[PDB]
Amino acid sequence: DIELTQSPASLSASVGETVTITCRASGNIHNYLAWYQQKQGKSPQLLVYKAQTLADGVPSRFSGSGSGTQYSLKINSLQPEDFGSYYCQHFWSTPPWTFGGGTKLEIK
Amino acid sequence: QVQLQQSGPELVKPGASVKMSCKASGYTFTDYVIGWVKQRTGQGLEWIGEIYPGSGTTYYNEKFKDKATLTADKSSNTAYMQLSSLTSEDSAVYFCARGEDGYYIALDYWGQGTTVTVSS
Amino acid sequence: YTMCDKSKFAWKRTPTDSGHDTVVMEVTFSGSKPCRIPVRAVAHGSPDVNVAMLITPNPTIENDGGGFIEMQLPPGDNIIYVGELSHQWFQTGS
Repeated sequence: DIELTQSPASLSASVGETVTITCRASGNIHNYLAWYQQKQGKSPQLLVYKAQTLADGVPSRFSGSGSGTQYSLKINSLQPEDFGSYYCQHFWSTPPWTFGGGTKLEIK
Repeated sequence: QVQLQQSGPELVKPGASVKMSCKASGYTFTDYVIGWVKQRTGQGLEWIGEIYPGSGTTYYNEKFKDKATLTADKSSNTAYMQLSSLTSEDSAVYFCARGEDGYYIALDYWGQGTTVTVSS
Repeated sequence: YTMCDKSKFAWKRTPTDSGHDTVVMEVTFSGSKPCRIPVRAVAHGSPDVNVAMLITPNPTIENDGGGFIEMQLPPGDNIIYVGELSHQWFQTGS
C-alpha cells in the first residue's frame, strides 16, 4: 500500500502571505495526486488533481507541483477563506486510494 | 450543476445496521464512479470503497470489507452504502463523492455527509 | 468494451521470457470491468511507434479473469506499457 505523509501537521499564517505544504508518498505515484480543502463542519473541496492541474473555479493563487514521491501545494496571497484542513490523496494503479493525514492551516 | 445528496443522520444502538443513500443529479450517473469516505470527529479522511454504477464493479478497502456493502440503482441515480454490526468505532461522518469512470484521478464533487452516531 | 483506465494497472507477473521466444506478462486491473487493455511497446529512439507484436489477440480484463499478455519485441532497448504501467525490456539477439 501507498502511505502519504503530509507536512507540516499544522501552521498559522496571516492574510496576504504565502505558505507551502507538502505530501510525500512511500512509492512512485506518477503524478496521480489530488489536493482537497475542508472547512470545519463542511465537505472536502477538490483543489488540485494530477499534482498540478487546478480544479474548476479554484483561483490561480494555488499552485501544485512535484513528481515521483514528493508533492507540494503553494498558496500565494492567503485569503480568509483559505483556512481549514488540506488533504492529499493518490490514485496510482491499485487501491486503497489512501489520504495523507491532513495539514491544518489557521489564518492567524 | 453536479449534486450528490446524502440521506439524514442515524442515531443507533450498538449492533444495529444502517443503510445510507447518495442521490446524484446534474450529470450522467453511469459515467462516474461513486466513492465513500469516512471521517471521525476531529480526524482525517479514510477511503472505504467505491462502485462503478455503469458496470457494478466494486472495490473495498481491506479494513472495511466486512463492514460496508456498496450498491447502486441506475434507475433512480442512487448509490447506497450499508454498514453492519455497528460499534462506537463506526461513529463518524460518511461522504459519498464522484470520480471519472475511465480516468479516475480525483473525487471531484462531494456530498454533504451522513453522520452515524452509535450510542447507548 | 471500452478501454481500460490507463492509470489502474499493476504487475502480477513482470515481463519475462516465455521459453518459446516470446515475452509473457500478467497484470491486475483496478477500474471498471470488463474492458479492453491498451498495451504497446516503444523502442528507444521512436516514442510514437508501437513495436509490440501481440500474440494474445484483443487482450481484455474480464470480471472473472484476464490480464495475461504475450508479445514479441524487436532487438534493442524497449519499454513495455500496459496503460501507463511500464517495464523496461532489453531484447537480445537479432
